Amino acid sequence: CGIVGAIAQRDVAEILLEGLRRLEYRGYDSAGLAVVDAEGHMTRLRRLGKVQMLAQAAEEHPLHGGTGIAHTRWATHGEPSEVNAHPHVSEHIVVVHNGIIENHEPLREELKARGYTFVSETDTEVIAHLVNWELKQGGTLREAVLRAIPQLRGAYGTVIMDSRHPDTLLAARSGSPLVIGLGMGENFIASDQLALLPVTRRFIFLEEGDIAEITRRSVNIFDKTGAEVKRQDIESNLQ
Amino acid sequence: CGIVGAIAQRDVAEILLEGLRRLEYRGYDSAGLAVVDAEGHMTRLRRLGKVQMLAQAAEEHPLHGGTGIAHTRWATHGEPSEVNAHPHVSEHIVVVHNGIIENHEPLREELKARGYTFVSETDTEVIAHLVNWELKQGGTLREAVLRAIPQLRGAYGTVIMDSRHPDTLLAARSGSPLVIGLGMGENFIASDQLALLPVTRRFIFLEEGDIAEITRRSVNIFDKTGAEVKRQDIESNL
Ligand SMILES: N[C@@H](CCC(=O)NO)C(=O)O
Ligand SMILES: N[C@@H](CCC(=O)NO)C(=O)O
Ligand code: NA
Ligand code: NA
Repeated sequence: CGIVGAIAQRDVAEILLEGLRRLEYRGYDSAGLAVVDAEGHMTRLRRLGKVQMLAQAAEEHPLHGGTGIAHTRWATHGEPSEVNAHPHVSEHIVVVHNGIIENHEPLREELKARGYTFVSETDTEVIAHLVNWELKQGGTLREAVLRAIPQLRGAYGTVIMDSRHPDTLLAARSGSPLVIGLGMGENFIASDQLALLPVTRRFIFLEEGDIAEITRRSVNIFDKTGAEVKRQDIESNLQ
Repeated sequence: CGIVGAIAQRDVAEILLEGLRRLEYRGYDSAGLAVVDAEGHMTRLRRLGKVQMLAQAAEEHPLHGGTGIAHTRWATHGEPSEVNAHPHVSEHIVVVHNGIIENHEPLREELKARGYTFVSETDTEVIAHLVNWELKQGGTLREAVLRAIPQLRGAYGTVIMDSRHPDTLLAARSGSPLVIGLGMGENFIASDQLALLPVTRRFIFLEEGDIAEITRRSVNIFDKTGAEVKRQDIESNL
């Protein structure tokens, strides 16, 4: 339901939690976040329940790290439970996802043959394992995600990270909104500009089919053929 | 002329440089910045000339540190020169200043008599040595500033840091504008909100006579008798 992600020099957990607070009004059954520090140490915290519960859990875990993604979930596939909450993982691959992967069944079956254990009942978990799978075939996270995305069917928005290389976030808009917020030496992404207003007012709205590679210093957006596309940033007048 | 300051977890040099760029339209002859990392290592860079010259020098010096102050100067006391540019230092005390300290002469002699060496011809440098002096007498940087400000006469604003304790900036508004920018786990200060728009839109204007102690997580504002005052934060997108 709500996605927020950030890639910064400063710790981003508090920014992710504030963004999720801003996305609650939409409604949801659970929420989670994962942050990775510069050494690739990932901390993931999820809760069945409200962001406030997640925030209270985070208070006893000071999550350090400048790369992170967070999500509030309105369950479609798999009952609300902590196991099914996002972020989902596949070793170092961590994903948050809005929407539905229509063809999750056949995909889940392939990945099971490839030796992947599904721990959740979500369609989402297929994204994580599949990117893990593609990445094993060689190349950067961007290249792996360019191969993964066309295999996915449905109306979805996803942000992916590799905890081993916390310097890049990949995001793909494919039926669900995502917008990039531009910072000074940091960048953010959310499913709604409203989440990011406390830290930036300058946005790039991704378009349908866009895949964005986001680092602290650059945003590069591509279509599914790997062609670079140019998207304009705009200043938001909202408060 | 322009002051920008920041206290953050992330490196702030680029934010300071961009704030100075946003203050150039006012005019100036020199500019400088100082940043301190968590271990109290201070890097100070100043240039006679344009902010671009400073930004170019900074690119060969990548300045690390989450606490910093920066300034564009329009010379009033002491000709434009790198020596007279701010920030000025007195060992670990680092200062930027807008305005004029009208009683700088009596204070300079007083601090010379007290053993300080003035390297610059500015009135500004007296602030740095005066705070350093008061701090020697004991107490926190806020307490020292509280004692120092009443000794100064003039229309001025200043932001002060102690590289030994990079977790706090002190600012005093005494006839020249200063505004605090509120961030998330970081805070900023500038002589003009225009400087800070890239990083925040929420501001607290300091009022005349206010002394603010700013950390990454809190802003505490006091008057000269040391009473805590409450100032309202405003959202302001220009
Ligand atoms: N299908 C995924 C995501 C549902 C969601 O939150 N959409 O906004 C799930 O059930 O977890
Ligand atoms: N009097 C100080 C600061 C002058 C000023 O405000 N310039 O804009 C000096 O001469 O350095
Ligand atoms: Na789609
Ligand atoms: Na004054």
